[PDB]
Amino acid sequence: KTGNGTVSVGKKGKERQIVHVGAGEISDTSTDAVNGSQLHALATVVAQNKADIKDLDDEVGLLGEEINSLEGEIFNNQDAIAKNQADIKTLESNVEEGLLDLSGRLLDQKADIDNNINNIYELAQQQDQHSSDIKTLKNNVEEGLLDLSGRLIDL
Amino acid sequence: TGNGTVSVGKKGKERQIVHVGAGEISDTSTDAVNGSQLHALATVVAQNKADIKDLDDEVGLLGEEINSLEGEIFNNQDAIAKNQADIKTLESNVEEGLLDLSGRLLDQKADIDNNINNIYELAQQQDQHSSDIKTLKNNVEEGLLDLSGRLIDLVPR
Amino acid sequence: KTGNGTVSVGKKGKERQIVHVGAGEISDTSTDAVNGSQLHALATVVAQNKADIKDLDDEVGLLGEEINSLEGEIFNNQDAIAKNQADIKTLESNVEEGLLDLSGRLLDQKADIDNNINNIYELAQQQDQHSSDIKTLKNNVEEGLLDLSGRLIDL
Ligand SMILES: [Cl-]
Ligand SMILES: [Cl-]
Ligand SMILES: [Cl-]
Ligand SMILES: [Cl-]
Ligand SMILES: [Zn+2]
Ligand SMILES: [Zn+2]
Repeated sequence: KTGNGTVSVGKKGKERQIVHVGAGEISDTSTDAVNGSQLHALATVVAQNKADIKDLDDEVGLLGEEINSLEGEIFNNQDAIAKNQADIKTLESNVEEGLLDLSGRLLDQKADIDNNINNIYELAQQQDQHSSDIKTLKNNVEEGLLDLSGRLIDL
Repeated sequence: TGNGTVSVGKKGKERQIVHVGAGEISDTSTDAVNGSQLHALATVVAQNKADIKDLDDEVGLLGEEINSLEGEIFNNQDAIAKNQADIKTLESNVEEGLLDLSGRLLDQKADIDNNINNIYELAQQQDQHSSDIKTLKNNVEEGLLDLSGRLIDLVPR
Repeated sequence: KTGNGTVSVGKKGKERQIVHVGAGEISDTSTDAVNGSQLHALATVVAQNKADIKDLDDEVGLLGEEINSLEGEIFNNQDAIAKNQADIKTLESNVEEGLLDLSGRLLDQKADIDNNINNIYELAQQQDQHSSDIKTLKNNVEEGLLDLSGRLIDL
């Protein structure tokens, strides 16, 4: 067997195929030759591993895009929340201011209701002193007129 | 075995080529290769296959995590919309409750100010009645006194 | 060499390389020997698949971290949303309590104003009667005085 470290089936630039080769053992100790059908079988797996890596890559890109979409929506939630927070605060201000000035107009109106009840009391006093001054006057015109009348009939 | 090919057998009676030393594995190698070299590669391809299947599972779990998040985000959207709507409902209840009270409070404003025009009309009509009583009692005293003074009739000196 | 199931190019421990082997047919029926550049081409693809699987594992690991950080924004939004739910119900009750209290004040002012109307009316009726009593008393003492002197010039 030619060449003493090597068995040659041609020369550089004039290579030969080796044909009618039985398939060899495929193991970590095999020193059998390998034929093309054995490389083909392996290449079929590799192709399938490659097609599968491509499908996973497409999947992983879309997952990443969905995560970014979800992030966009979390941030719209945040804005909406801040806006509700702000509208609560302005609605807080508008409640007490409005009730504050409803309460100021209640106190002004009680002040003049209290003044009106005072005047009604005072008017009611001097209205009863009048009902007496008018009946003591009425009695003393009667007494007086008929005392004078009495000194007329004395004649 | 011409000068295109070399044959170790025939169809149906192929032969294994045995005691083959490992050949150079490079992009110009014209060496035969042996079965432990193909074995070495096939082990890597097995490992890659196994690793793709682990990776697939992780991708599957990630997808389930993402849909969990989506579900919570949707719950946040709902509650936010319920808050948004309670706030408008409260804002419209507060406008109608203040305006109804400010309306009853200004119908009182007006009816009280009419009571003050009436207390002023009573107070100075009552102040004429006081001076009418005085000038009435004065003219009574003055009119009886001058009748009594018409005793001049009966005057035994 | 030939041992009828095998062709030998060496022996155990003194195996030889076959050289100047032209590329065999790669196909599922092929009985061509394969050479080193044919296995090298395939291993190149296996290396790329291995590189791709690692990159993808790294990408999938960053998305897992991304997802985790978003979880934390979601639970913060839930805190904020809950705070807002409380503040709104707290504000609802303050608004109800505040406008109920102001309503009480307005009814007790309405009470003392229609009493003021009842009393201002009563005063006016008692006051227009005084206008009655003062004018009749006037022309009743006018009538009394002028008949006493009507009779006292009868002398
Ligand atoms: Cl959210
Ligand atoms: Cl692979
Ligand atoms: Cl909210
Ligand atoms: Cl009043
Ligand atoms: Zn990508
Ligand atoms: Zn064998």
